[PDB]
This record gives sequence, C-alpha cells and structure tokens, in this order.
Amino acid sequence: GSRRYDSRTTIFSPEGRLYQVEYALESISHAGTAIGIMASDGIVLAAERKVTSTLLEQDTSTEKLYKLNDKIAVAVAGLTADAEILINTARIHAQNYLKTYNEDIPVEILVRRLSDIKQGYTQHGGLRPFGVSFIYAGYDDRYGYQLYTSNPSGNYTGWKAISVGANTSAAQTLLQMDYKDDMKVDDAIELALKTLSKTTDSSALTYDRLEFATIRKDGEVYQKIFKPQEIKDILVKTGIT
Amino acid sequence: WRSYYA
Amino acid sequence: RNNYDGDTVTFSPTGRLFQVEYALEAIKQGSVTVGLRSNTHAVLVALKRNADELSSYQKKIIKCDEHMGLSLAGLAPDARVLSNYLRQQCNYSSLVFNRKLAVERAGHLLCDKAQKNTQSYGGRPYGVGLLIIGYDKSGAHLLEFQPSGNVTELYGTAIGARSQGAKTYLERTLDTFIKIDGNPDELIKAGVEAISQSLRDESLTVDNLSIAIVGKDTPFTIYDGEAVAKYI
Amino acid sequence: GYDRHITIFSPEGRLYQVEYAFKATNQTNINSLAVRGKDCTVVISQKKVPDKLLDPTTVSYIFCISRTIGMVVNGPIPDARNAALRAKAEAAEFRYKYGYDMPCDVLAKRMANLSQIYTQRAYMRPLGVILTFVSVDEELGPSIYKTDPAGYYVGYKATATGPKQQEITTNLENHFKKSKIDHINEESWEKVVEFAITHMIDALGTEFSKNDLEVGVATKDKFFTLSAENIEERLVAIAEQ
Amino acid sequence: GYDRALSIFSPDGHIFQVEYALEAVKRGTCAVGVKGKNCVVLGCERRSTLKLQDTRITPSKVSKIDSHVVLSFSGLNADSRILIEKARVEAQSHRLTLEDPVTVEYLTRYVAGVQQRYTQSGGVRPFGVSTLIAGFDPRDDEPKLYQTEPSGIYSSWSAQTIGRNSKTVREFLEKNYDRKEPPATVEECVKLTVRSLLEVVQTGAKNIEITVVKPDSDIVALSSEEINQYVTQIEQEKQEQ
Amino acid sequence: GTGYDLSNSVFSPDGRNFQVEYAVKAVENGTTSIGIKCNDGVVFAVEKLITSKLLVPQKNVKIQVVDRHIGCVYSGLIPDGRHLVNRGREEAASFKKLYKTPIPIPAFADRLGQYVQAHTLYNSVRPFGVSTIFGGVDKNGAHLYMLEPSGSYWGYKGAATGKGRQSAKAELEKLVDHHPEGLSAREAVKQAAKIIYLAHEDNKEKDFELEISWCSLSETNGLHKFVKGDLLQEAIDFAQKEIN
Amino acid sequence: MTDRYSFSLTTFSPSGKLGQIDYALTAVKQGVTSLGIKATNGVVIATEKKSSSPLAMSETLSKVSLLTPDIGAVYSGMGPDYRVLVDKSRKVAHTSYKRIYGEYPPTKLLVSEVAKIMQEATQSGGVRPFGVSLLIAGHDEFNGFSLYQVDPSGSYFPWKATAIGKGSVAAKTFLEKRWNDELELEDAIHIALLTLKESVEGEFNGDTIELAIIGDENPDLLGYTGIPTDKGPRFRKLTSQEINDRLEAL
Amino acid sequence: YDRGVSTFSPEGRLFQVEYSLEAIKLGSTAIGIATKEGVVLGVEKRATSPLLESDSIEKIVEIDRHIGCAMSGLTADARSMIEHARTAAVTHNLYYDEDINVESLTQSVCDLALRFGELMSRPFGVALLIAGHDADDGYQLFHAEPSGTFYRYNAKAIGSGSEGAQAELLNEWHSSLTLKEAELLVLKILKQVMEEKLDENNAQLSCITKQDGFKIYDNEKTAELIKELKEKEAAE
Amino acid sequence: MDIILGIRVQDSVILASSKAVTRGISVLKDSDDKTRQLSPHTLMSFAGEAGDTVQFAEYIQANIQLYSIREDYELSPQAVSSFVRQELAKSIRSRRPYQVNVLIGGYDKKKNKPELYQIDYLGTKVELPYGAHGYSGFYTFSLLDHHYRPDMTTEEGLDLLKLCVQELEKRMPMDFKGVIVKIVDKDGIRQVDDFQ
Ligand SMILES: [Cl-]
Ligand SMILES: [Cl-]
Ligand SMILES: [Cl-]
Ligand SMILES: [Mg+2]
Ligand SMILES: [Mg+2]
Repeated sequence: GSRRYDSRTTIFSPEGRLYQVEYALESISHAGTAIGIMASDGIVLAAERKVTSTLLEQDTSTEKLYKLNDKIAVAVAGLTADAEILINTARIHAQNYLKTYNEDIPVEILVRRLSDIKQGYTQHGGLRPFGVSFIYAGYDDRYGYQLYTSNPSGNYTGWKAISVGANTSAAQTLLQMDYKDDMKVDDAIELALKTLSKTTDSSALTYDRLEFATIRKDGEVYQKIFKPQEIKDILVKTGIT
Repeated sequence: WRSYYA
Repeated sequence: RNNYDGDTVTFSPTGRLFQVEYALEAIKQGSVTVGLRSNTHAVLVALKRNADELSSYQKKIIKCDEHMGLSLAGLAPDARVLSNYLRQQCNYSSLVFNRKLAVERAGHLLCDKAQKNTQSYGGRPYGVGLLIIGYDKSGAHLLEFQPSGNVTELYGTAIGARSQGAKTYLERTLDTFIKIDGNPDELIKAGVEAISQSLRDESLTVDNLSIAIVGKDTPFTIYDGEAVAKYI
Repeated sequence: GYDRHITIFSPEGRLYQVEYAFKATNQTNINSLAVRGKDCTVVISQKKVPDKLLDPTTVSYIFCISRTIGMVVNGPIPDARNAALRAKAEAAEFRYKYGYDMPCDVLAKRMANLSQIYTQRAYMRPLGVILTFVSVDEELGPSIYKTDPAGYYVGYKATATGPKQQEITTNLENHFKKSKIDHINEESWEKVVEFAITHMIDALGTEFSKNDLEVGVATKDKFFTLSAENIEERLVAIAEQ
Repeated sequence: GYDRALSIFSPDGHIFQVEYALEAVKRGTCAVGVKGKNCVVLGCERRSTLKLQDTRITPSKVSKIDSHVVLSFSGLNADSRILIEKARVEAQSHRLTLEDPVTVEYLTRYVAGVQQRYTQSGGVRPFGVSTLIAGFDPRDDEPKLYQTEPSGIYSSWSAQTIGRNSKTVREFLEKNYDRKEPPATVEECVKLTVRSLLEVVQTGAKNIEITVVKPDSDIVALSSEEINQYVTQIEQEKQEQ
Repeated sequence: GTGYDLSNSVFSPDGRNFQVEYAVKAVENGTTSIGIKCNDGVVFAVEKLITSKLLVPQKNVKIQVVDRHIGCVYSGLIPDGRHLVNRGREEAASFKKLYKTPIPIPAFADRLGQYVQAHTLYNSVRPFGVSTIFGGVDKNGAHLYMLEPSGSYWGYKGAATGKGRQSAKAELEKLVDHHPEGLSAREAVKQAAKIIYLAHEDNKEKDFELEISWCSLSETNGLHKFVKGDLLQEAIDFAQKEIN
Repeated sequence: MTDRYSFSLTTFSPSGKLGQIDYALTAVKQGVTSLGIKATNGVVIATEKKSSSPLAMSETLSKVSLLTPDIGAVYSGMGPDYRVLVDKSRKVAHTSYKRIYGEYPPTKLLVSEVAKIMQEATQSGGVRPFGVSLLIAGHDEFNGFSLYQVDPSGSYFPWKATAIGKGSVAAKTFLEKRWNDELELEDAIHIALLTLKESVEGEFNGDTIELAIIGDENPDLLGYTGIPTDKGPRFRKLTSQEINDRLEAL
Repeated sequence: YDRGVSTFSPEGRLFQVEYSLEAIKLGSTAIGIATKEGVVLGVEKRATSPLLESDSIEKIVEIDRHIGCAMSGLTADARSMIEHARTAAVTHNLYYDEDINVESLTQSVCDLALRFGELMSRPFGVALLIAGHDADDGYQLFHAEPSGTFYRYNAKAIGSGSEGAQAELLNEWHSSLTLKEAELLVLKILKQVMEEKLDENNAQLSCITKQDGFKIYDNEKTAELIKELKEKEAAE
Repeated sequence: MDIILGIRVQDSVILASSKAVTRGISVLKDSDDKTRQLSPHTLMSFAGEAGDTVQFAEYIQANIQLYSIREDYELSPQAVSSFVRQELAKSIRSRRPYQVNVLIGGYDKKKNKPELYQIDYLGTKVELPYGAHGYSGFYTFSLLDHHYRPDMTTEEGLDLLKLCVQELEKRMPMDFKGVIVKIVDKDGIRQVDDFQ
C-alpha cells in the first residue's frame, strides 16, 4: 500500500551507521557555533546567531541559549523548532522531578532523559531524528558545575570545554590550546569570545550576533543571560570592539 | 524440487 | 507481470491479480486429490505425500462436522486455518440454530473469508485448494474452493499436480457414477479409479491412500492405512 | 514513488496531485455558470445524455444540500456524490448543534477546509471536483461560493466552471462592465434564468434544446431545480428575443 | 503505529539489519573481561579521538545492574542505556517477586532476550550493542562471565572481548589463558586484563578503565593511578633483552 | 513523468485513475449480464458458462437478493460481487431498522455507490472488480441501476455488462423501439432470454446456462423472485425460436 | 482504509537538508508579497488582495485575520494552508490559554503555539509541511507591541519590519532604508503602503489591498459597555475607504 | 525490502519463508533417531573460540518430562518457541489433568510459525526436532519448520550436514534398532558431517524413554560412548 | 491498631513496631517485623490493612533500590519521604487505595542530621521529633511531650521509649506481644536485640 514511500529512518548502513543520525549531524554542522566552557567557579555559554538583519529585533530574540530551570541552561545548535519541542519536555521533566522528590533535578538525570528521548527516534517509530545538538550548563548539589553535550543519536558526554555546530574542529582545536583547568569565569568568557571571533564565517564579531550566559556563585547559584547591551560591554572590555 | 506442499 | 505483482491490491493493466495467480501455483505443486458424489453419498480420495523414505505421509483430509469434510492440496497450514474456520461455522449453526450448516452455505462463507485476503493490504491469498463434501437437507454435495474466492458445486473434480488425468476421467464416467446410489463401496471404487489416472511413476499403497465418505445415514468417515486395503 | 504520486511538495514547491485533480474536473466535458438576481440565485449546467438506454431523469450534477443550499459539481459523478453526501451531512449537523440554518459560505469554507486536508495528509487523494454553492442567505442575500481540489474557496458576483470556463467568465465580465452592477436587476427568477441561458449560449456558440440544460434556482424560501418542461418554457421566451 | 518489517531475511538467509548492527559493535571502543579463580574483571578502552572531556561525569562503560552484577558493552552508546535500564528494572522485579537476586546467567538471558525481540518486531531496529555481563551468583563463589550480541545469542567465556580490535585481543587472550590455571589473585587478574588492552590501547591510563567484581557484592572501580601501576609495571616487563 | 498506475488513489497527469480502468478490464472479461426495466418491475438475467459438464446444472446461482425487493447481478470477479452484496444487505438492514420502510431503490444505489467510490480513495485497497446491475420496486416505481468500479452509477431503461455487453446494448436499444409504449414484466423475461442467447455468440466457445430473475409489482407482488420452472422454459423456447 | 503512513515524509538528505521544508519555502517565495511594520505606538501588516477572477468578490476573503482581540495575522504562500492555521490558532489561544488563565495569550506565546503546529507537520507521520509563512502582529500588557515571522520549519523570529513572498528582497531593502525607532503609527502605515506599491502591478487601491493595524483600543468596537476595565480590541482592519483616503497623500 | 513480507513468489512460495529456510541450512547439525526403546537427540555444539565455555551451548532443551527438543539455525529465535511449547504443555495439563500428546504439542508450535506479517515481523530462522513419548502413539520424532509444516520421521537430520547425514540415516535405520544402537549411530553420523573432530565437548546426546523421561547426557556419559564407537570402528 | 512508634534523638532515629499478628480470634505470630529497609540509611515501618501493608512497603522498597543503583547514589530521607507521600496521595483517589500508614526514619549522610517522617494512607506528611500511628499516640504523646529533649542520646531515647511501651502495656486492651526496636544513625540500621 503505502510502504512504497517509507524512507526507512531507523535503519543501519552496511557499515553500522545510522543514516538519518549522520545526515542530521551534517545538518547541525551548518548551524551557528555554540561554545561551552567550565571554569573552576562557574560556567559560560556563548553562541553565534546566523540570522542577522538590521531590522531583526534582538532585545526580544532568543535562538540558541534557553533556560531549562533555575539551575540549568542549554545552548542549541540545529533546528530551533526541533529544539523547542525537546526543551519543553525537558522543562517539564525537571518540574516532575521537583514535584516528586522536593529536590531540584540533578543535571545528569535531565540530560540523560533528554538523550533517552532522542535515542528513541533512532530505534523505533519511523520518524525522522531531531536535527538538534545541546550544550547543557548546569549546577547541582552533588557534582557541582557540570557541562554536557548531546546529539541526534542520543549519545551524551561531559566536557571541560566543548563546541557544537559549525567549524567545531577549528574551534575545538583553539579550546585545546588556551584552556587551563584552573581558569576563572572571566577567563573562560574571554577564551569563549576569542574563539568565536577566530572561527566566525562572518566579517567581524559584533554584539548584535551573540547570545551569552554564565552560571556562577551569598551561598547559592545565579544564572545570567546577558542582554544585548551587556554583550556589547563584554566585547569592548576584552578588546574586540 | 521442493515438496513442502501437501 | 513485472511491475504489478507485489501485493493483492494492484490490478494488472489487463485486469489480472498476480498474487492470486501465484497462489494457484502453490496448489498445482500440491498432491492430487479427487472428489465425486452420487445422489446418496459423496467421496474424497487423496494421494498423501511423503518427504523421505523415513517421514510420515502428510494428512490431506479434515472432518469439519458429522456431515461435512474436505481435502486439501497446497499449503497445508492454510487448510488448517480454513478448515478450522469451517468447523467454527458448522458449530455456530448447530449451537445457535440447532441446524446443521448447509454445504452450499459453508461454500458461501469460505468464498467470503478468502475474498477478504484479496482486497486487504498486508494480507495474502490462501495458498491451498479445497474439495468439500457433505450430505445436508438437499442431499449429496461436492464443492471446489479456489484461493481466488471462487467456490463451485460439481459432481466430481480433482485438484493438484497431474490432476487433469482424473478430471478427464470423471468427465467420461459422469453419467455412470451419478447413479451409484445406495452402494458406497462402489462409489469409492469409482473414485479410486478416477485418481489413478493421475499417477505417474507410483502406485497406490496403504501408506499413501486416504479416503473419506459421507452420505445419507453415513456420518463423515475417514479411512487410512489398513482400512483402505479393501480398495486396492 | 515520486513527489508526483502523493500530496508532497516538488522542488518547484508544487503539489502535482492537486493539479492532476483539477484536470479530472473537466473529465465530464460539461460547463456550468451561476449568476445572482436581485433576490435569487441561478445555476445553469449542461446535461449530456448520450445513451438511449439511460434514464435521463437520474442524470444530474445539481444537488439539493439543504432546504436553502444548492450545489452543482464540475467533475466525475462518484466524487461529486461523495462531496454531496458529506455536505448534506455537514448541513444537518450544523443545524442540530447551532440552531439556525448553515449559511452557504460557511458550508463552502467547511468543505474547502476538508479539501485542504487531502492536500496535506498523504493517505487521502483529493476529489476531482469543483463545487459551486448557491443560496439566498438570510444575512448576506444571494450568494455564490466555489471550492476546488486545492482547498480554495471564494465568493463570486457570478461564476462559470468547465472546459470553456474562460469564455463564459469573460462573457459575463463584459455584461457586468456594461451594466455597471454586480447582478441581474430583475425581480423574477424566470428572467434571471433566461439571462443565464442566453449569455451561456452566446459564449459557447451552440444552441440548446430542453434536454441540453439543467437549471437550479435559489430563493429566500428554498432551492429548487427546474423540469425539462419549465426549461422549455424559458427557451421559448429566449427564442422570442 | 509504525510496524514495517525492518529486520527481514534476504535470499542467502541473512538478516542484514542484525548483521549491520554487529558492524556498529565492531566500530565501538574495546571491552574485555577475564575470569579469575575467585573474581571477574571488566576492562574498557576510552576512545582517544577526543579531549578535553570531563571524566568525573561522562558515564563509565561499566554499569552496575544489581550489587553483584555488572555489564559492559561495545557499540552505540545510546542503545546501551535502553538495555541497562530494562535490566536494572528486571533485577529489582526478580527481588520483589522471588525474594532472591538474579543469577548472572538469568540476567544475561533476559538482556539477550530483549535484544532478540528487537530483531523480529515491526517498526524497530536491532540494538547496535554487544554486552559482557559478569558477577557472582548469590551465595556462590564461582565467577561468571557472559557475552551477548545484537542477534540475541549468548554464551559464557573464561575470557572474552568485543569491539574494535577485538580480533587481536582474542588472539592475545587465546594464547595467554590457561583454562587449567586461571589468574589466582585479583591482583594478577587485573594484570592480564590491562595487558590485553595494551595490545590495542596506545596509550595511557586515562584511556583505560578497570572494574573488579569479587563474591558477595564486592564491586570496585580502579582509579587512573591504580590502573597506571599496571600500565607502568606492564611496560617494565617490556623487553628486557 | 511515468509511474502513475501502480497505486490506487493516484491521479495520472491526464486526470485518470488507471487502477480503476484496469479493474474494468476484469469486468469486461466477465460473463455477460443484463437488466431490463418494465412497466412495474425489473428483470435480471445472466450467462453461466458451462466450463465443464461436471458442474451441477441449475446450482451455481449468480443472482443475489437484497432484503426482499432488490435484485443484484454482476460481471467480473464473482467474490467481489458477493462482498458488495453483503455490504448491501447490511446497508439495507440499517436503513430498515431506523426508518422501518424497506430501503428505496435509489437510496440503495447511493449506498452501494458511496461504498464502491470509497475504494478509489486510498492506495491501501483496490477497486471493485465488478460492474453490478440491480433494481427493484419501491413506494413509487421500478428502478434499474448499473454501478462501475469507479463508483459511477445511473438509472437505466436497460443495462448490460460483461463480454457480450455490445450485443446486449445493441439488442436493448432495439427493445426501446418495438415495444416503446411500455414493456410488460412477462415480455421482458422472454426478451431477456433472447438477449442473453444473442450475446452469448462472443462466448460461443463454451456451452452455457441461462438464469433469470424478476421483481414485478403485478407478477411477484413487488418481491424479488427467480424465473424458474415453466415460465423459464417458455423464455428459453422464445430464445431458440427468435434466434432461428 | 486507514492512515497507513505512520512514518515521516520529511527526512534528512545526505547534504543535511530537510528537502520538504525547503520546497515549502519555495512555495512561500512564489506567494504574493506581504509585510509588517512596527511603530512606537502600533503595528501594521498589509498584503495584496490580487483576485483570481474579476468576478470574485475580494472582500469575501480576508488574508488579514484576527487571531485574538490583540493579534492579527497575514501570510504569503498557499492560502488554504494559512486558513486552517488561522482556525487552529484561534482555537489554541482559547484551549491552551483563555480557558486556563482567563486572559488571551501574549503575542510571543501564540506565535510559539502556531510554530509548534507547523513544526509537527515537519516530523509527524504522513504529512507535508505547511506551505506558508506567517507575519503575526499584536500587543500584550507586559511586552507591548511586537511583530513575529513564522516559517514552514516552525522557526520564528521578531522583527522591526520585514516582508515575505514575491517582492520581499526589494521590500526588505526598501524597509531597511526608511525605518527608524521613532516612527509613529500613521507614519508606518505610509511606509507600508509605499513598499506594497512597488510590489504591485495591476490596480493599486483600497479594494485590491488588505491592511490592518494593532494600535489604540477601540471601545466603540467592544459591543457592550458597563465594565470599565474591559478595554480592547487593539486589532483593526482598515476600511476600503480608509485606504484610498490615505493613498492620495502618497 | 521491495516485495513485502507476506508476498508470494511467481512459483507459489512465500519468499520470506524460503529465504528463512536457507539460514537453517547454515545451522549446526542436529539428528534424531526413533526406537521402540526411546528417542535420541544429538547436536553439534560448534563453539567459535576456545575461550567459549562449551557447556553453556544449549541446543537441546526439555519441554515437558516426556518431550525434548533439538534446534538448528538462528537459535536465538528458538527461545520464544520453546517458551510457548513449555507453556502449551503445562497449560494442557492444567486444563485436562493429562500429558499433552507429542503431535498436538508439535502442531501448537507450528501455529506460531505463520503468525507474522505487517504479530511477528518475519518468520523464524530455526527448525526443530521434537522428540517425545505419549501413550497413544508411543515414541515419536517430528520435524517442525518455519513454513508451519511438520512431518513425523523415524530419523531426521537438519542443518549443515543434513543432506549427507540424512542420506546415511536412510541406509542405517531399521525398525528393530535398540536405544544403545541409535546412540552410537547418532554419534557416528555427527562426526561424519561435523567440521571438528568429535569429542564429548562439541557434541551432546540426549534421549526420551517412558520410564525416565527426557535426560540430557552429561559429558562423562557421552565420552564413554564416543570411545565405545571408536572401538566398534573398527573392527572391520 | 498495631504499634508504630518513632522518636528522633540528636544523633539517630529509633523505630519501635508491635510484634503481634492477629487474624480474628487467634494470634497467628508474635515475631513480626513491621519494617522494610529502603536504603542503607533509611528505614520504613508500617501498619494498616492486611496485605496492603507489606505490598506497599515492598513496592516502595524495590523502587528506592532501583533509584540507588541507577544513580549510584542514595536519595536523601526528605526525598524518599516525598516519593512515598506522592505514591500514597495517588492511591487515595484510585480504585482500591492502599490502606497503609508509615513512619520513615533515616540519617541524612549529607546534612548529618537524623529525620523522622509520619505519613498516613491519605498522603498527609509531617516531619516530627517523635510520632506514632493509630491509637498509639493517645497513650504515649503525653509522655513524649514531657520527657522529650532534642539533644537526647540514643540511650536516653531508648529509655523514654521503654516508658511509652509500658504505658501501652498497662492501658491498652490488646496484647501486642512487645515491640521490635531499630536504630538508624550515621552508620546505618541496627536492631536493638535486648529490649527485655
Ligand atoms: Cl447524494
Ligand atoms: Cl519495580
Ligand atoms: Cl487505615
Ligand atoms: Mg520523576
Ligand atoms: Mg518491541
């Protein structure tokens, strides 16, 4: 009947690769670069907007950094609309865990479930994968500041600093050079902005094409998503403007 | 050839 | 045939249904079996087939009620499915209406069961042919079931490989065996002759011959083995 | 199979199955046109009975949907009766649920929306028909609303459908450009029926017998179809200028 | 409900999706397990194609199922979670309903069964994973080691390896494991395991991890320092003339 | 492009549904069968090829009844016909259960039509491989109808389908000339046997068996019955005479 | 006889592209031009009511559509897709917001909700993406005026102004020149009419143009009085006359 | 694939079924022989590596005390057929307070074989020798395939060696054989078609007798029988 | 009306639970441990309708054990008591609700504080220094209200508890066949074997 038009989206290549996962990764590699760097006292999220016009409003725009929770945030690389689906199920799961145990969800358990969902679209149901990769920046009362990455396959791994989207072999090579285990938050901020300015497919790096967020240490943890002006400021302070 | 038939 | 035979939901540009036609090919590879009837009895003769010298002889005849039974040629599993459905209907008729299921009506029900599996995607036609005999309120009956769905009432016929031999013979013997009334041994003898016209390098034995009879005052009975010696 | 077989986009951005569906609307080789009077609505459609063995009374493409709505179909009779039943149902349900009579335009919108669906869901083919709805709406006055296999619908001063659709439309355009109004300013529906048959003839370049046509009229009170005898009466008058 | 048959037979009797699933296992980091006289050891490779990754939080390749049983794997990571979860759950249900923890064989047979169901169910692809499951039966001192593969087959091994370069490591093991006299101490069992990972890992102790299972729910993972002592001592046994 | 005739609900670029047109081919290869409408009923008749003298005569009936007043006959894939008829029986029961009155003949036509049209809507089914002639007497006349795999149907004065359809149609068009003032139930039975015999010459290869049924307000009280026994022989005779 | 298309009709190609989304965009590009402009005290959205027969009655068809009393939508691409999205959008603003909070949704959230519906046509079984882009403009108390664009992929972004459809590149460039962050509403209406003027070829008047504004509240359009705190509605479609009246001052 | 799982080929065979038959041809060998003294099942273990503990190779299993089963092909496919048979035999005893007949239990297994389509996704890739005893038809051996069909054999061999091994059995089997005669006779044919030299580690024996039911021979017992065969052959 | 008592001293938490099981007219057992270990530092006691009582308990047990192995981590006592309350609160509006009450005592190895939790079959949850279920509170709360000090030693707690038990033996119509006592502290769960 209809079996003629089924592109089998959950099948193996003769080499044991997952066609749609690999192709989905190809999709993601043309997405604005996003970087995550974990300092000894904080975490930094920075990513690049590929969508930019004079008339685009940036005060009211979000495209890459999303708040999951008071203590967890994600940098998105890929189909932003696929990302929002995945975000809300995650935003909910976090609230379900809070309701059940009266504790905030530990960072890995949320990342594990979100990757568990992705993995599913990989093995059954005949749907296409989510064209999305996530950098998770979170803090919890057991492992502290944490940095994770997940992709369309549903695999996740933890990082001292990592990049997703466009030009990651370039950016990842730069992060390997200048990253030190003992960095503070403001170092990582500069390592982050200075890596993007060297890998941008654009002319120069301006505030109107960045999103930026830092989670750092009163005895609790604040989560800050910079406004256009705050980014412009940080860009001069480090001398890129 | 093959008698799987009754 | 090339592009139009991947399922039962595609007509050929000339109006054919290859999936159904290929089902008939399964019957043709099945072993020969013959049915014929007078005005008082109806008889089935089947040639049972073995695999090795060491194997049994695949059974070919299945009772459906005290008054109805059939012979099969083709995929034996599908006969199980169809004959089992036939047992259920015979039984429904008995329980709900205190009424033996008419052979004509079993035929209708079979046709309809099979036709479902020529308009259904994800299904397949039945790969078996059935000769159905019985004695009901209108007398002796013989039906031939085809996987197309076509059920037909005859005086005699044969299905399976080399079946043309017996079929041709029954066409000659017609006026003779219709009249074999009140003599069942003589109708079986008639059938055993008809089926012989379809042997090639084989003769009927106690191990491969299989016979069923039904009729007025004779509940559907199956003879195998030593019981069929009488007729060789 | 291709983007040619099911309702999915081609790289041009096209739904070929909607286009081929349109082609099938002409497969009957029948034209129809509808006009508005002061307080009535008339549809005219050709009637071609070529077989002496057919019962001419059962050959029609004009349907009585409700007491107030008439519908004339351009396209193959099986799809047309399929559409006709569904609309008769939708109109009866509307009355039960909402308590007034379903308006012509609303039914058009509702059938157009159903058409859209077969345009997007892959397992349903479009219907090869164009639906011309006429009523004298209790709020809107005389009304003509049309639907096609693309899920389009709109309302018309007047309209025409079929293989010579273009000539009839351009014919009727000119007459309204001359008269400077959007309707036949005639208080009898019989005269409006005559206008329709007239301007129909003039654009097809063919005369009509009482069996070549099929006529439906919509008034405040009801929608009725004319008999071959009521038609012969109209034609006679046309023959006297 | 997507139920297409994805694992089917091809004319030479193969089930390509199962076989292609094994290819994913061959593409995965190496895993090894060795039976002692009174213990079992599991060893894994850490792919060195990356860095700088946080290893505090990236999930280890050895997972506890119950407190007396562990499972390692080669293959797609995301798929592995599904097996580990199903198994961890079944481990608790056995305790609930039978008032006895699972035997190592039983838990293997369950995992292997899950793997098989996914090779003849519509809508799903086989698991791109092979497992080593090891531990001690409750109230029993004989060590146990089993291996499963995507097809659903399972068996037990005095020592065994899976993943990339497993062909070599099996040669090494096949010519170093005296069935008649297995490593008499834990200390020398981990040695024979680390040795065989050194044939294919090149190198470092941050690219190897070891886990020792001893009877009565005594399960411990070694640290890089702990492992390096065998890495450096193994390299001292190095020629030597 | 090419490819447009392998799935069912597919429009070809010239607006056709080839799978339905291919279904017609199965119909055309079928036995010839007809319907004649008369002054107070309908007659149905069909050709039963005697494949082999092994078939029991009179005993593979082809005309089916629906409720008590409707007759159906078809040409093509017989098992599809039974299916459609079964559906018709259900559809006639539903109508009577709610409305009490037995289903009016045009209302029944649309029940069948709508269902058959339904099987041209999806590539998960194939069209019906039968054209069907049916009709009966209702609260205001007799009605004859014919229904194609497309789901198209119209009311007829007389109708034919199958291998011999062209002889039948030609012979039926003749019937609307001599006897135009009206055709009585009884003459229509006779004429039916003539036409089947004449139409059989495109199947002269095999011998055949005639089967007629009728539904006459005056001769059957409006109920559908089979022409059997003496009246049957008289029409068989009338066929032999008028063919020689 | 059932939706046996349980599988996605939109899949990744080896190049990483989602083919069917791209093609949907193609269809949007063919669509008639539409645009929206944000001012300091209002927003404006306009498109061309290019009838497909002079016998069609252009007013019987609104390409500008009220979503809530404070939100309007216009589009470019396949109308029939847009139409069922306006229906779906109005319902969601009730079911997922009004019936829960007793307020209408704020612009960003409703845009988000429509976006979700389109995302799903990009991944669910047996369906094609939508063949439209939407420009939605509206006002809520805590965000003020806003303008968002929604694409067949399900993505949205907020604009000061933009245009979609046929003459978008021309009109986008035209808008970047004439837009400032101090425009009053009546000013944007002017710039709106002028940008549309370039993209339009036939007649250009108040019967061939559709144009609506999100502005001050019209208590004369409420329908009832006596509840002093019920303000609204901020959406308003311009009359045929109101359009011509401003066309002379062109 | 292209056709569809339930498709008939133009010669009247179900593709997926006959493709499924090929995988069995690749399976390790299994043989059964019937005698009025009992029925014997033997299998080639065929371990892949020398580190594989050859005891965990389970290709002969018990279904009830009076019914044993030997498998050949994609053996993972047999877990659920065995699970179903064991459930069927036990259920029958729950419902009727009597042992299930061997043929009835065979018919029940074969009913699974065709429960696939688009409900399993594909036919089973494994064939079964089902050996048992009941009081109605004495000692019995059945061959059940993924076609859904089954035959009763006095002796039968399935798998790699089958074609030749079956040819041997057709010569060597007779009705007055003894249980011990068929034991050796199975060991013979096994080493004849096996790729390894036969020992008590890559082959396994088992039988079903009325009095003791289904027992699997432990390596010790089979070993003493392999030797007993080495001496008899020959000994001319 | 079994006896489920609990007291949270300074360094530990103590659970006492009646030993008797009476089915109607006969006392079937006198050694019943109305307790399940939810994890190494969390202990739950229970009383209520028959069968419901252990079924619920063992279900919560297997659930906490599953969490422990999956996260290689031991849930806080607060979180266990929250998972348990949620489970009971679901049951109460279900078809057949569990008829079970529970005390939960655990040592929070992270805050290094003991904690006691009282939850009824309705999902009413409260943190207490001492608590009881059923009728036991009626005799013992006046003693505990009096002698209880937040800084008591484990030994002082046991003494205060002994008093409560003797008051229960004096004034309570049922022979509850004594109590089993268990302590939960920084070091886990031990059962006081000599309670006379
Ligand atoms: Cl209708
Ligand atoms: Cl559980
Ligand atoms: Cl209670
Ligand atoms: Mg939860
Ligand atoms: Mg499954």
